[PDB]
Amino acid sequence: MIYSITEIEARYAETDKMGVIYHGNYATWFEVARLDYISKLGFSYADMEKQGIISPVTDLNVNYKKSIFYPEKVKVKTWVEKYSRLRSVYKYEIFNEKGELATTGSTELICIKEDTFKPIRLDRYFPDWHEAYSKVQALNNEGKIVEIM
Amino acid sequence: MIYSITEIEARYAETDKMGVIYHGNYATWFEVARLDYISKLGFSYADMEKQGIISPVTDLNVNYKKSIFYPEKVKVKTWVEKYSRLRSVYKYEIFNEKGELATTGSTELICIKEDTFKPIRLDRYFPDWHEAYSKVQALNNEGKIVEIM
Amino acid sequence: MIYSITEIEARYAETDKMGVIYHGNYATWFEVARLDYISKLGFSYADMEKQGIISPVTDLNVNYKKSIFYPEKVKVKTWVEKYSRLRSVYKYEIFNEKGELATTGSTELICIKEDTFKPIRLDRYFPDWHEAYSKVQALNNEGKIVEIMDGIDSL
Amino acid sequence: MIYSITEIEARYAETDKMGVIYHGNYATWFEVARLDYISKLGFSYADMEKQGIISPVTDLNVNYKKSIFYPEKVKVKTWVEKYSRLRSVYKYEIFNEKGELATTGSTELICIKEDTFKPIRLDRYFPDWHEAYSKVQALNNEGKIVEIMDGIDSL
Repeated sequence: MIYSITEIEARYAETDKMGVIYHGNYATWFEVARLDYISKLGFSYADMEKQGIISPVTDLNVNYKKSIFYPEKVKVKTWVEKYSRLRSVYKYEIFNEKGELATTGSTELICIKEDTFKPIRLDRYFPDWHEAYSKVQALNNEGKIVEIM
Repeated sequence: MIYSITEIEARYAETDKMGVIYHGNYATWFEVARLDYISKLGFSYADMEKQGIISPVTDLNVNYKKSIFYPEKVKVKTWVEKYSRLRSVYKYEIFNEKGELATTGSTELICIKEDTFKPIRLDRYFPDWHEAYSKVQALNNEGKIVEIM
Repeated sequence: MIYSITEIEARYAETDKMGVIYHGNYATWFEVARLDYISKLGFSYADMEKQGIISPVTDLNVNYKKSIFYPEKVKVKTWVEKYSRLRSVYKYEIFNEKGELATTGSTELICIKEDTFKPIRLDRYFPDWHEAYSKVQALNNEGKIVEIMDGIDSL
Repeated sequence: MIYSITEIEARYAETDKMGVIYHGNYATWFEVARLDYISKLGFSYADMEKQGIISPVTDLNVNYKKSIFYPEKVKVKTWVEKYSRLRSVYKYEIFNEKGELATTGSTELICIKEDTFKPIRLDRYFPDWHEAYSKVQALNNEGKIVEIMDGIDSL
């Protein structure tokens, strides 16, 4: 797949009494990595929001293989496992500061009008985004491995 | 003073690695208590937002006398130390599950227009809120001590 | 199934700039619900931690059917879908103030030693929790439907 | 004074319903910036915790001069306004992407034993930290203006 790599430094505030990063904070890290993937493809989510279209998460999955600690510097690998004009599924891997796989997960996102909350086809409102995502989907299907920067 | 009392149950998620409630979370508890005070005076902040006026915090102060632990049930005492048509200063005391004073603090709030962020006089926009806050201020100045409910 | 209902009132701090409850905050609400389930069944997670045992989440799933717009009072339905002495899977449903199904999800939990993070068996460290979970599991397999709550010995 | 500059990029998760950074999240930004100051001075707070000493906040002030609308890259300026072997007071300034002063604030910290939460004197446990903070206090009193950073022995 076409993937991005995002570096995140764990915060003390993100710890819990167990002494590890609280499991509920991982969605925030996925969101930082997903917005970094979007940036690196050449797009701005902040831009899309400026146009009255929002992109909610419809499904979150996190699988915690190893705990993460403060003050680890981690890397998040992000890619789009499935793209269609109605929904996208992002997948993630988090590597700990020793380079080991600590976490896997996924998020499904759709796009909806902000007034209505009604879903929308991305090719009708953002054909530039659609073209890029469709291109990437075809590269992923062919087995291309590339880091976008 | 005229005061409210708000019960809050500490969450596991609100802990940090030290094994106490993280200091940054206290603003959230002051907000819960302040919105409870407003509700018990007979108003709804959500109502105010529906009219296009929002009320940002301009100053936060927290003095931590004792740590608080999961799963303590605490009580927050809230009052308006100072009311004017341009700002309000709320004060707080947090009592831990043994009834000891754990925390004091304060928040200053103003009211601004949502679209421009420009400050407003409460009396011009919400005369009924103004009348209530004014009436409380005068009871406070007389040294009246009562729990609102 | 044997289930609990927990009421949660959304907080302003839990909103994002869409005016909805931020999707990352739902894990906290599942925690509140799950700890309420355990209490209603007769047990205290803080008492487990006093013995030097912690119970972390090892898998999280949340499926968002409807946005939750603040303000809102919600009800969280919790039950144990699968119990074994090494891991439990809790499932959840969140209803909004109108009674509509807003969210579903699940959490897998293990128990470990606080010091080494080594996994332990619930029956060896907490035989009373094991007996209760094992009884629930059998009732759930028989299709019993019961709301547990304080003050009623409903099992 | 002797100060650090920490860059923070705001997260969508940090926003509330007004579309601004929620006022309760600023403490976490002061934490990031304080830990950056500590690291740039040559120390690791993780290492302090390995030795069984923790350093909690005992007083928090935040004065919000301008809202911080998401997205934003901000710069946090941190310094130690007062050091003694029993407590430290850090001060902060946050500048927005336009260079404007958005926020000021302070945090008072002590050091305590992790097991008993009893307070300690920094000089009895960490003579290196005490010597560095005492030097910096002297330089701050004389009016020196220096940005500390990695790779430059600015003191």
